[PDB]
Amino acid sequence: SLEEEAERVVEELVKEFNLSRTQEIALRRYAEYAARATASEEVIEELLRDVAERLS
Amino acid sequence: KCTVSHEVADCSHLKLTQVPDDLPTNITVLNLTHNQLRRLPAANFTRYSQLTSLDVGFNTISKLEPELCQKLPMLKVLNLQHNELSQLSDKTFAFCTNLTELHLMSNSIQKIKNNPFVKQKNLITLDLSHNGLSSTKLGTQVQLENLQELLLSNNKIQALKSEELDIFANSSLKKLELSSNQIKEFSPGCFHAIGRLFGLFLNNVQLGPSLTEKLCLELANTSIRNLSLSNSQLSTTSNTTFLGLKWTNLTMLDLSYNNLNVVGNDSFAWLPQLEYFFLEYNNIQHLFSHSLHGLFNVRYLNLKRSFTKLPKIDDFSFQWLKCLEHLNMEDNDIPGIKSNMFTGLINLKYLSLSNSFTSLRTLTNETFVSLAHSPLHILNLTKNKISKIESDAFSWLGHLEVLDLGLNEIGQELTGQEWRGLENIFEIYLSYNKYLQLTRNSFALVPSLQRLMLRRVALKNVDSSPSPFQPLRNLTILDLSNNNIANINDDMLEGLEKLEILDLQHNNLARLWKHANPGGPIYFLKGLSHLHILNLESNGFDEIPVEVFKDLFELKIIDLGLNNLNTLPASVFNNQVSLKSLNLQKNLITSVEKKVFGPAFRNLTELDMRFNPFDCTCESIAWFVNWINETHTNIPELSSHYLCNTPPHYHGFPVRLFDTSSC
Ligand SMILES: *[C@@H]1O[C@H](CO)[C@@H](O[C@@H]2O[C@H](CO)[C@@H](O)[C@H](O)[C@H]2NC(C)=O)[C@H](O)[C@H]1NC(C)=O
Ligand SMILES: *[C@@H]1O[C@H](CO)[C@@H](O[C@@H]2O[C@H](CO)[C@@H](O)[C@H](O)[C@H]2NC(C)=O)[C@H](O)[C@H]1NC(C)=O
Ligand SMILES: *[C@@H]1O[C@H](CO)[C@@H](O[C@@H]2O[C@H](CO)[C@@H](O)[C@H](O)[C@H]2NC(C)=O)[C@H](O)[C@H]1NC(C)=O
Ligand SMILES: *[C@@H]1O[C@H](CO)[C@@H](O[C@@H]2O[C@H](CO)[C@@H](O)[C@H](O)[C@H]2NC(C)=O)[C@H](O)[C@H]1NC(C)=O
Ligand SMILES: *[C@@H]1O[C@H](CO)[C@@H](O[C@@H]2O[C@H](CO)[C@@H](O)[C@H](O)[C@H]2NC(C)=O)[C@H](O)[C@H]1NC(C)=O
Ligand SMILES: *[C@@H]1O[C@H](CO)[C@@H](O)[C@H](O)[C@H]1NC(C)=O
Ligand SMILES: *[C@@H]1O[C@H](CO)[C@@H](O)[C@H](O)[C@H]1NC(C)=O
Ligand SMILES: *[C@@H]1O[C@H](CO)[C@@H](O)[C@H](O)[C@H]1NC(C)=O
Ligand SMILES: *[C@@H]1O[C@H](CO)[C@@H](O)[C@H](O)[C@H]1NC(C)=O
Ligand SMILES: *[C@@H]1O[C@H](CO)[C@@H](O)[C@H](O)[C@H]1NC(C)=O
Repeated sequence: SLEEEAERVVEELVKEFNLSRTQEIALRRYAEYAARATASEEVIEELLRDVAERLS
Repeated sequence: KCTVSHEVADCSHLKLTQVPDDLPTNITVLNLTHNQLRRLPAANFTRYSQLTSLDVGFNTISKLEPELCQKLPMLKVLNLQHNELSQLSDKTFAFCTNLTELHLMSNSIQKIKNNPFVKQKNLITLDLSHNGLSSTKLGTQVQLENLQELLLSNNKIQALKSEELDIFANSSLKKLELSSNQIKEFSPGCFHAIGRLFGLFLNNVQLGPSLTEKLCLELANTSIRNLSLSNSQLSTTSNTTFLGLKWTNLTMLDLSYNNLNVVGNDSFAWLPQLEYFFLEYNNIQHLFSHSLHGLFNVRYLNLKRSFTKLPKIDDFSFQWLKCLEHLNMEDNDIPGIKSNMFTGLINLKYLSLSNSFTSLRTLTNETFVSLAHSPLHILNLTKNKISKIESDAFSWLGHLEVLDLGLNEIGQELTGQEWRGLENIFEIYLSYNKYLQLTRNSFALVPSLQRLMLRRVALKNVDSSPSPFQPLRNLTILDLSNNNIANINDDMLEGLEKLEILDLQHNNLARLWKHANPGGPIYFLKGLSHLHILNLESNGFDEIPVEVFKDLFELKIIDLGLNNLNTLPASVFNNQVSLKSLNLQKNLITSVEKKVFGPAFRNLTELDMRFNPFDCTCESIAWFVNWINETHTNIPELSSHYLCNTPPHYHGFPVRLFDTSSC
């Protein structure tokens, strides 16, 4: 339930990296798989930051 | 008293009868949002001579003396919501003009009396939502010189007159709201009296025929740009309705939720400048070719569930939507695609056809024909009950980037002829399918793929062929779960180097990581370098090969739980370095030490060694309990998770409470 708040994270990225709508789908899929794999936190932020850096 | 973060006295729910009177003298947001006050005199407030944002919402103030504003010249925004400001006076706030926003909602002010406010030199926005007001006479002379966005949200207004708005002679309005009030008259001349009436909301009022016909006349020669008639009953439309809106240059409209049954021939032809267009949630039953005449400037279209459950989109019924960019045909019973449905849509970029069709059981070559000349970047296509994709069903789609074919009933033996074309495919969402048997050439026509989702798809021919996944070379995600794959060859995952996710969850590979299998344990996680996540869980590997994990160097998640796994070998995590997670929930591990789990616990940030019952001996958990001493690793809570279970001598003890000094 609380992990859903992490969407705002990528939403910040959506504002931080003004990229295409198609790349938003890629970011969402990567985040969903990581969250279903990772335990709690502090790796989602790092992994999603690295993905956003390697997507633009 | 109250929580104070920086300068806000967030006395949100702290039932009070008096003012705080003991908080720092430099607070800004005295957020008394429920604290049951009754009086705000000019004695206790002299302590707060610096208050700016006073919110006293949801409280019973029945009187406002003018002197209160005398001691508060620094106030900017005040929210007198759900108070009892019933009896108003001329000088209830006379020299109280340094505001920037004001609210008087749920105050029940039947009459505005003569002139409560005349100066308001900086009143940008004002609200009077649920009072009971039955007019719009707020003042007498030129006034509201800076009121940008008025809000008469829910009143009992029954008409509009020019003289009632003469006080708006030179008032610049951005968005004016008069929703949720039953009006059955618009006296001649209402909105060209207002200097710059720009926006206008008439949501949820029954205008309909014989009223909108004169409303479009009245708004003529008025500088209105936006308009919203959502839930305003519009059963039909003709070429006379919205005639007068041709001179006044509108830009956005809203006809949602008004049960629009049939569209007349030349309706909406008097709207050359309509950019957005909202017809969602309607009961539309027929769409003639001429119905959308004149809509050459509509960019965004919304038809989510307008086509109620059969509709017949006529031939060339979209040829005039030249400037359309985003179509939203989502919840409809559209009966198939004819050869000339989406003809003329040379500016489309997003289709979103999911839950739209009820007859797309098969996709033949002459099924997507109408989109030959249309750009199309997204093609949703979920929950369309597709039974089988025939040959060359996507030959007409060359700009397509997402093929989200999930939630379907695709049962077929793939061969490779269904992907002919598709030179720009970036995603093939094939999750939740019946059965998809493969061949060695099942993906040779799509070497541009990037995300092959194959969850809940019984996937045969994974071992007999050389590799179904050999042609794919730019694959980032290979999701394989809920498939019960029980056999893998040493070249299943070969040549795939920039693969980053290898989800494998509901898979019965437990047999092929044994030691007695013919030929030795299967070394299939071989060669990969950028495998960031390897979610091998819920399989049953009660063994791990000595050097199976050699290639995985940039691995960060090795989630491995729900596995009868026990007694790890040595040097299993010898070479993994950036291991920022290591999950072993529900295993059979009884011993942990420097070779079993040592090199993993160096830069770790999450550990899930939760439910495995280690033997409770001073040698079984010694380095473990001297490692949980200092934990820069953000370990989950250590209470009621780690328990002694095996030896009756010291059974039933958390690891942190084990007396280490004894050993
Ligand atoms: C508003 O008042 C608060 C309450 O004292 C001030 O917060 C303190 O400020 C001092 C010095 O500025 C710090 O040393 C304290 O750590 C702060 N917190 C306390 C005392 O809890 C705040 O600085 C004041 N702000 C202004 C603009 O006067
Ligand atoms: C809005 O203003 C236009 C003027 O630009 C009005 O058009 C005039 O209409 C009258 C009769 O209604 C004609 O006699 C004039 O010749 C028109 N002016 C022209 C063509 O320049 C229009 O009627 C106004 N809308 C109203 C009153 O609803
Ligand atoms: C709007 O549509 C109506 C049809 O309901 C049109 O009325 C027709 O106009 C033509 C041309 O003047 C004439 O044959 C008759 O007056 C009508 N014919 C029929 C069969 O109804 C009307 O012209 C259209 N335009 C306007 C501005 O009302
Ligand atoms: C779509 O597929 C059908 C089915 O193969 C094609 O119809 C055949 O077309 C060829 C070439 O004109 C004829 O020789 C056959 O007799 C047709 N029928 C069958 C059953 O094969 C159709 O031509 C295809 N459309 C396009 C545009 O290629
Ligand atoms: C294609 O359309 C479907 C249906 O709207 C999308 O599935 C939705 O995905 C969002 C993602 O947060 C969920 O919240 C919704 O619940 C899903 N819909 C349903 C009915 O469950 C799907 O995401 C779309 N495809 C793409 C690529 O965006
Ligand atoms: C004041 O309290 C209300 C009540 O919930 C809240 O909505 C608002 O955000 C608060 N203002 C602040 C914290 O500045
Ligand atoms: C009005 O309020 C603003 C900010 O609250 C302040 O800067 C200004 O000096 C005030 N002016 C008067 C006349 O009170
Ligand atoms: C019309 O409404 C939209 C949606 O809120 C808004 O973005 C736009 O600015 C409005 N038009 C004007 C002229 O303000
Ligand atoms: C026509 O549209 C332009 C576009 O800004 C606007 O300035 C003008 O006022 C409109 N004409 C009217 C409302 O009569
Ligand atoms: C005009 O629209 C009406 C809508 O009822 C339709 O019956 C008629 O055929 C249309 N005229 C055409 C298509 O020429």
